[PDB]
Amino acid sequence: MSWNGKDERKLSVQERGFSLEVDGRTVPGVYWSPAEGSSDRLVLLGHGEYIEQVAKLLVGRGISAMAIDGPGTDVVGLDAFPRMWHEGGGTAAVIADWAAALDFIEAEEGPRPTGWWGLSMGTMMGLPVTASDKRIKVALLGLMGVEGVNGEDLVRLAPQVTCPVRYLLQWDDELVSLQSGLELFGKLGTKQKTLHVNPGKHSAVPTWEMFAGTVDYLDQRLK
Amino acid sequence: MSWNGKDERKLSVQERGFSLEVDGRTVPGVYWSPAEGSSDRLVLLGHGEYIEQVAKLLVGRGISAMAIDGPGTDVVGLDAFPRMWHEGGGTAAVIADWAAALDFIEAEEGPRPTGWWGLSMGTMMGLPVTASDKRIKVALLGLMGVEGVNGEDLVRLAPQVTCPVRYLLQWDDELVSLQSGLELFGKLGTKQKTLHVNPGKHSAVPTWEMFAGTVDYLDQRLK
Ligand SMILES: [Zn+2]
Ligand SMILES: [Zn+2]
Ligand SMILES: [Zn+2]
Ligand SMILES: [Zn+2]
Ligand SMILES: [Zn+2]
Ligand SMILES: [Zn+2]
Repeated sequence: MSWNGKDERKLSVQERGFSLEVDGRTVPGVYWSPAEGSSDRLVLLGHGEYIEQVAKLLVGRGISAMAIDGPGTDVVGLDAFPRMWHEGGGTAAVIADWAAALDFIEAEEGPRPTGWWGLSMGTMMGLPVTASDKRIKVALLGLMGVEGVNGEDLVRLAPQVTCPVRYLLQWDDELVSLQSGLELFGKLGTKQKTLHVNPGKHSAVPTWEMFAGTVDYLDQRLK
Repeated sequence: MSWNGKDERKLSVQERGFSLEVDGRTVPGVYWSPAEGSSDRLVLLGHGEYIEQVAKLLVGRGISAMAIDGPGTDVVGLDAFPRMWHEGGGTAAVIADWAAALDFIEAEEGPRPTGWWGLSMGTMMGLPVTASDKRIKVALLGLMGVEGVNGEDLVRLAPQVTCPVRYLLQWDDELVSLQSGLELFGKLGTKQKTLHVNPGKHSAVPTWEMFAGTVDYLDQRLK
């Protein structure tokens, strides 16, 4: 667990690389925070570019963001993805890696109210992370269903997600059928869950939904 | 077509009754507007109490509201409702009555950018009205599907709804199955449609969704 690295102080958004060694694996990460001076909240960003865009907007609201790379045109739509996921340690390794990353950030920066943001592979990772780590106080999830590569893990752990959730689906998602996505949303344990569905393909979440929408939701709900 | 009636000037929200004679029927209405002094937008409120609550919030944003009574524990869940609807002239009469009501308000108050708000019977009426009257620039609809008493009319006219739409459904709605609701949302012609689904029964739309959510949506989208 150590920093490096690394980026500047002016624009207003600082960026610092870090790296972890967990259960045999080397796990690269990035931390985004305000240039000056302090930030009282944190969001973990799961992905498989839009994550840097979301991180910039969050920092603008006083919210730091952190991302590690996972077992990764969406990566989840590639024929080789299943083997990529299994060779990366699957859901167990993801849980472990994210727990170690958050431990590191809390030691270095102070424990803060923490949320999750992540779609597609970001939900393959985020739904198990939020189920497993009760430091996650709110989650934005989406673009994922029960026929995913770790569908069994998601079905098993969905009932253990007990914090507030906003879930996004795409009506015409060519990678995740609407019914498979509905089924996973249904299995989420929390009563404080809302589902937003928009027309279009997997990559076509409306930008006002992906950006303003998710950022306002986390800003309001993360306390 | 004539006013009466009638309510006051202070609180900040004025209320004026009116009455219409349309195709043989007598149609009662209400108009809500700011006490002082002018209002540049209008929303039509369809229902089968929450409508007065929504009207108050809209007026607070500078938006007038108007409601007429339709062919009406939700009325749509009563065994006698189908006969009530047919005896009231069904969808044709609803279209006619709403067109005449809006004509009246535009003559008396000036034509303004106009939206629709209405759930359940408010969507049985609102989806055909919005399809038929292109003065409707945005619609909030919900709690209704293709197995409704006028399901055939809704399926037929949904493709002709071409303005922006936010649609609400309740996951555990005992009057409208989630699949029947999904099916109707799918048939809406507009590409600028979004579906919000929340847990719970027919009467249990979260208040932040029903009030702040719908009011912010109309305020932003009605131009
Ligand atoms: Zn990346
Ligand atoms: Zn695609
Ligand atoms: Zn949304
Ligand atoms: Zn009434
Ligand atoms: Zn009920
Ligand atoms: Zn909503």
